[PDB]
Amino acid sequence: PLIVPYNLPLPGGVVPRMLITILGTVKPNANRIALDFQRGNDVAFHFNPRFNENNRRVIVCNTKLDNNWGREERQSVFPFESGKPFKIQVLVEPDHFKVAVNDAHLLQYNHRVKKLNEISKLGISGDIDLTSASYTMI
Ligand SMILES: CC(=O)N(c1cccc(C(=O)O)c1)[C@@H]1O[C@H](CO)[C@@H](O[C@@H]2O[C@H](CO)[C@H](O)[C@H](O)[C@H]2O)[C@H](O)[C@H]1O
Repeated sequence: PLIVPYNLPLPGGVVPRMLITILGTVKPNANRIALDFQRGNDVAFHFNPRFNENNRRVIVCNTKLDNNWGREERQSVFPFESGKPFKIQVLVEPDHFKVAVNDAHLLQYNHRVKKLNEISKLGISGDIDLTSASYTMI
């Protein structure tokens, strides 16, 4: 297994057709999960399942530029479950990140950070046991 928070280098940055696969298990009584695709200090794509935001489960997605969070994009489909194993697949497409969880399409996130070559690492954090994190080309 992998220590969380975990950094996955993305050598040479992201490109369309790159597929990131993450396997893990949500801890009991989880509060949050986060994926942070980073361009230096900036967060090109933040994907943040929140298990209890005012008694609602929601995924928040956003971008952080110069330490400022932008406009949140929120999705109430919520495919994660405390205590249970999951698979996240993030496919880089030309104009968005496309995310599927447990083989079902979840959401798309339009590229705000357009220098995809410079998005050179992925941080994986939160209330999970992390089994594996890797990438391939499709
Ligand atoms: C205005 C306000 O209180 N918040 C906010 C900030 C930026 C964008 C929106 C929006 O589009 O509705 C709202 C809240 O600001 C906090 C602090 O930045 C947010 O929490 C942060 O959210 C980012 C992702 O956006 C990230 O997960 C941070 O880790 C987290 O602290 C909160 O969600 C906003 O409601």
